[PDB]
Amino acid sequence: AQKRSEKQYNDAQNEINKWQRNAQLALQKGDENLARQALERKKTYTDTSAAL
Amino acid sequence: VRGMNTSSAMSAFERMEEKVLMQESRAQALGELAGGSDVD
Repeated sequence: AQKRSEKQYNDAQNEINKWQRNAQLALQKGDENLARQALERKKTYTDTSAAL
Repeated sequence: VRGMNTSSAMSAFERMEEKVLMQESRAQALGELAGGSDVD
C-alpha cells in the first residue's frame, strides 16, 4: 500500500509539470487564454500533491 | 409574469421553482458551515 501511495504522489507531481509545459506551449503557439487555463487546472494538482 | 398569481399553472410552477432554489441554498449553506493572483 505504501508503494501504491508513493506512485500516486509521483504521478500527480508529474502531471503538475505536464500542465506547466502545456501552459508554455500555449505561450509559444496559443495565447493568454490557454496559458492561463493550464495553470487554472494545475491548481487542483498542486493541492492534491500535498494532500496526498 | 413572475410576480402575479392570476394563473394556477404559473402559481404551481413558481412555487416549485422557489422550493428547488431553497433546497440548493440549503446545500450551499451546509457546504459553508462544516467547511487568482498566483496563476494570473
